[PDB]
Parts: sequence; C-alpha cells; structure tokens
Amino acid sequence: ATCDDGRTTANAACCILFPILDDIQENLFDGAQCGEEVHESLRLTFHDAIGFSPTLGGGGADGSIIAFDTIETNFPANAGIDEIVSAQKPFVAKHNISAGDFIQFAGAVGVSNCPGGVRIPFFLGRPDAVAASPDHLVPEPFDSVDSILARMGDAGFSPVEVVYLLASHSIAAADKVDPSIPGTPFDSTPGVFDSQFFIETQLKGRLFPGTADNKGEAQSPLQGEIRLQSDHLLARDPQTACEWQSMVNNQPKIQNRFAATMSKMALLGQDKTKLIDCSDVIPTPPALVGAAHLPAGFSLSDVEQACAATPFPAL
Ligand code: HEM
Ligand SMILES: [Ca+2]
Ligand SMILES: [Ca+2]
Repeated sequence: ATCDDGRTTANAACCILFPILDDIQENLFDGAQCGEEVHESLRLTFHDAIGFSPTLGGGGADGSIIAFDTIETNFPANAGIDEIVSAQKPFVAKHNISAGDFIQFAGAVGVSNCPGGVRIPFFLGRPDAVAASPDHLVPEPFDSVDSILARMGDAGFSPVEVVYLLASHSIAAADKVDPSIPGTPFDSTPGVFDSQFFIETQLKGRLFPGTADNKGEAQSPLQGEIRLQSDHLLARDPQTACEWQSMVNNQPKIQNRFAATMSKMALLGQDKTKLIDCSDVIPTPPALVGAAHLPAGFSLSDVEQACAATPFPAL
C-alpha cells in the first residue's frame, strides 16, 4: 500500500501510524533520541503487559496502565511510571489508536532509535482496556530469583525468556532505587542496545554509587553505574546464569531473542491473528560500531563466573 504522503506499508490499515510516528519522534522522543523518554517508554511496555495473570485477571498489553492510571500508578512497583503515563496520555487522546497499541508502538519506535537496536514486531488493533491490572503483579528489584521466575512464568515466560527481556536494562537507568543519584544507568552504555549490561552485572560488586542502605540495590562494580539486587542474583543463579553469560559478546542473539520475546510480551492478553501486522512502519535502527569489552582496567579475575559448563569469554 501507498499512504497519502507517499510512504508505503504492506497493509493499508497501517497508514494511520505514519503521522503518529512523526509526532512521537519529534514530541515524545525529543527528535528521535535514544534518551530518557525512550527508556521510560520501554519500561512502560513491560509495566502495561505484565498486568496479566490467568488466576487473577488483567488484560496484559491493553493500555490499562494509562486508562486506569489512578489505580495502577498507586501500586508501589509502578513508582516513577506516572511521569511517562502523563507524557503519553495526550498522544493517545489526539490520535486514533488505542492506548494499548500506543504504548507498544511508542516502545518499538523508541528502541529503533538506539544503536544496536531491533525492530520489535508491531501489531495494530488492540481494543480499549476493560479492567485495571490486579495488584502485586509487577516484579521488584528486591524479589528473589524464585519469586521473579514464578511471576514471569505465570505470565507465560520461561527463565531464558526473562533473561532475553532483561536486555532492556542495556538502555536503562534508575530514579527511585536511590533518589540521591537519579538517572544512574544499569550499564556503561545507556544509550546503546548492547551486551555491556550482561558483562558488567557479572563483575564483583565494589561500592554503592550513592547511599548504602537502599532496598533492592546491590553493590555496583563502577562509580557511575547502579546495580539491582535482582540482576545481581539472576546473573549468578543456577537457573539463569548460563543463559545470562550466553548473551555476553553475542549481539545477534540479543537482537533475535529480544525482538521475539518483546513481541510475545507486547501480545499478552491479545490474539495476533485478530490484529494487523504493521512491523514495517518501525524505523531501521543504527548498528553498533564498537566491540564488547570489560571496563578498562578490569580483567577476568574481576568477573564472578557463574556458569559451570562454559567459562566466561575472554574479552
Ligand atoms: C524481570 C524483572 C524486572 C525487575 C525486577 C526490574 C526492575 C527495574 C527497576 C528497579 C528499575 C528502575 C526504576 C527506577 O528506580 O526508576 C527498572 C528500570 C527499567 N526497566 Fe526493568 N525490571 C524488570 C524487567 C524489565 C523488563 C522485562 C523490561 C522490558 C521492557 C524492563 C525495562 C526497563 C527499562 C527500559 C528501565 C529504565 C527506565 C528509565 O531509564 O527511565 N524491565 N527496572
Ligand atoms: Ca495492562
Ligand atoms: Ca548498553
């Protein structure tokens, strides 16, 4: 199909996304930058989608975190999410797509701004949300590995798929974990979708980048980085450690698995056979140019190797 402005897309129904794409690149992502707004929007895709439990309800990736923001932003695991919900809401009001479609579309567009990034498959047509997420369905950085895996598994993700989705922490920072140092990133390259997150979480903890007493926070290996206790444990737990290490210096796997697993997450509560594929509207991401590395001055002896089957790669 050819849209009114001449841009093309496989299905014609997708044409309505082009003006929306232009508006968000300019007015949500500050000129298509891989910065805080993109990171916030990616976090939002998960906080929307994970509100899905076979036994309790919730419609998964349904826009409920916006439609029922009064409720969902009261949940403690949603701290800080009000900021991005309030930023996205006017876009949903102005354009003619559901909040559930918008949240996933904005997340996919955002990721495409980041070097190393992928185009997450995107489907159009989610109905408006009809119920708020149940309470207590979002994992916290102070939850055990068993608790996190049980929650994610309840929503349909295997332990390896949890590791794949956590590639998101390669373009990510924390504001609430330690409020004395807001915007401290989870890896040394928060504006690059790369394997540095999987590398740097494997390093021995050395210090706290801000204050020392924060719930859900582990020692960081670097002054300019923060570490979640959940990522600390996941990198080391027999259930996840080998898959974690397998992502290191393995950008093709990070790309493939993140795109596929993000699509699955984006479709929680939905049926792709009743939606329209509009994946080709997402921009083409830049590629990486620099190689994966330990931080300068660090060596293998600084790595806490946790995979009995396979030694940590020599970087
Ligand atoms: C698996 C369990 C997870 C836990 C325990 C967890 C925990 C956290 C925490 C504590 C923060 C920082 C919030 C703050 O203090 O500002 C954060 C940020 C973030 N999360 Fe995760 N998360 C998990 C999974 C995911 C998944 C599956 C995604 C995929 C979209 C994701 C995407 C992000 C992003 C992109 C940020 C950075 C937000 C920003 O810089 O504004 N997280 N996460
Ligand atoms: Ca939801
Ligand atoms: Ca990174």
